Amino acid sequence: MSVVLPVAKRGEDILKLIAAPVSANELNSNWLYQLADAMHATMLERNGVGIAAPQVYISKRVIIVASRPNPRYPDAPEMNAVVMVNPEILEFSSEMCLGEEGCLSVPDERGQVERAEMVKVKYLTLQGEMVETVFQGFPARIVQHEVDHLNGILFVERI
Amino acid sequence: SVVLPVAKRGEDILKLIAAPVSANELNSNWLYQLADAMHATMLERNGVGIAAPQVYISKRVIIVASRPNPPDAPEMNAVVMVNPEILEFSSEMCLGEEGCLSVPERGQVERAEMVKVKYLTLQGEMVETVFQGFPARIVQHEVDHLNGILFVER
Amino acid sequence: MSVVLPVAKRGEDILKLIAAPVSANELNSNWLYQLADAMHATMLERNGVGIAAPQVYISKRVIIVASRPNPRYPDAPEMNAVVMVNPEILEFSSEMCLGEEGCLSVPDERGQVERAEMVKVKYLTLQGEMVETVFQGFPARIVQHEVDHLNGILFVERI
Amino acid sequence: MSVVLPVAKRGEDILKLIAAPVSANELNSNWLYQLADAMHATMLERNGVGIAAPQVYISKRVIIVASRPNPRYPDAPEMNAVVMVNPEILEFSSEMCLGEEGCLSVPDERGQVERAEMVKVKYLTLQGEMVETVFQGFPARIVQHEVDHLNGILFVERI
Ligand SMILES: [Zn+2]
Ligand SMILES: [Zn+2]
Ligand SMILES: [Zn+2]
Repeated sequence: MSVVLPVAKRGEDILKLIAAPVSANELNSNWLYQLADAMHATMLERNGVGIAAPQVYISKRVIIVASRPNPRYPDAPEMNAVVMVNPEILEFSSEMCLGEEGCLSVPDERGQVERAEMVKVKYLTLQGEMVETVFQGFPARIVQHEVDHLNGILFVERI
Repeated sequence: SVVLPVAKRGEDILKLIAAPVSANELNSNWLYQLADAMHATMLERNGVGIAAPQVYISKRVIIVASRPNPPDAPEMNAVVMVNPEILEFSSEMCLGEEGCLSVPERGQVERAEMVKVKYLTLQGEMVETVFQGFPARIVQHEVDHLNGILFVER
Repeated sequence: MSVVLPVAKRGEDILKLIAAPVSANELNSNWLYQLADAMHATMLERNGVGIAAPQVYISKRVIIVASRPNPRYPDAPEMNAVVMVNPEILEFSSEMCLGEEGCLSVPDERGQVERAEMVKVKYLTLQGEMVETVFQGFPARIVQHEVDHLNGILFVERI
Repeated sequence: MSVVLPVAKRGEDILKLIAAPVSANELNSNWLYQLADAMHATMLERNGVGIAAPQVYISKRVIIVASRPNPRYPDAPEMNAVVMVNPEILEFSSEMCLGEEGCLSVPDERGQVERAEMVKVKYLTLQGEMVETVFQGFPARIVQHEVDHLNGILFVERI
């Protein structure tokens, strides 16, 4: 009972959908905790700094932001990993930043992507509490990347 | 137990080829939980079957659960199938009314009266089982869900 | 433009008082705006996530709540800073969270405090408009910590 | 711009504190001019001849000495109000005098109080220049009164 989930690859239509919002019934359910645990375990196995439910064939509005320094991003901040339910980006900075991005859904193809340096973001926790919070720099970039998956968008469509 | 949201005709999730449940997923609490939620979702909605894509999960899991409902269908023990594969359809055909939780509009469908299906239990054991009649129509209905086919298209 | 004020320390008896309410005539006064400006610059210059008037020798019910990742609090969530005049917590949740805390007034001693996970607060803006806001998590800890300062309580008294 | 600060009253603990010295950062700051201006407006609203920051819930070493003839003090000299930052009394005359005193912080209790008739005093101006001046008589009495306030002493304790 510890699971790493298959990841969908660019080409497969599931990555182009608009994921459905998580419902009230799902909040604070073993179902949702287990979904989240699996996504989490999937992200770690691979070395990812975020992941989105659509990438593991779950067409639902859940993401994880989980920046940490590794060989790929030695400047990456430490943060406690944050599972966002039904996240909305409330505001983008007009101030831009150029970032190095890869995705598990776009294998052997990375690149440079322009992102807002700051985002203000509303989400629900896994227990179901309304939360609003602002991200800066690389975690902001991670939030824009995984929200993009939720609206059917891969990072290569922003280059 | 959780009652999950259900996708309606029009929604593109329902038109996909669902991905196979992989080996590491077999006998995982991820999977038991996925199935548990599909089951509660089905019972609460008076469905006689359900498929993972109906609840936003593009994985090859179906439940087949014929019983008299508000319909008058024969009662079976519900059976959960992982990566079901129909190895034989009969040429003999039955025609019946079909509804669908994703098509809230009824219609008449030509279905094989007999199917023989191979599947994995939640644990991961291969089972081959033959169905006749209305349970056989449920099997064919839900496998259509896994291949992006809604019952109106027949 | 702005000013970094001296800050009182554990043992100094100003920290032990009940701060006086800001009166009606002080509302929307340049006095008050200037007090708030000085308090805010003081907090930022010292990597504070909150501040209370009594810390800067002003025995008045004014606090700033400004959660932010910084060297004193590396994993703290970021909010827009909010200045509260006569804050009043009308509702503490029964749900308690436990976190590490520090005050600019209690140097080299951090510690573990039990705080309500949710608080609902009614306060007056600097202009004098009444507002009600619910806070969760670490921002709800800063709110409870700063109001504690306004009633003569340091966080060390709450282990 | 016009503000009258509330005044603390005998029995409230702000008035028992030793006020903290005003810091180098505060000198020649709009913070400090505004503080001084609100103390000045508060003294005048009541016809007072001096005032001390602690009376307006500000535990800081600022006083105003502002003698002017009155129904209460006819024959009290004319002087430009003088704002004193971090004042210290360097010398008291042994030459005692007995004056009538009252205090906004001590309502319906006035009385007769023994003061040194001459005081030599150093202070900083609001721009932060070191000054050293001598007061005789009633202005000398006002300085001793407001300095007492800085060291947590009300005139009735001198009886
Ligand atoms: Zn991605
Ligand atoms: Zn159906
Ligand atoms: Zn006095």
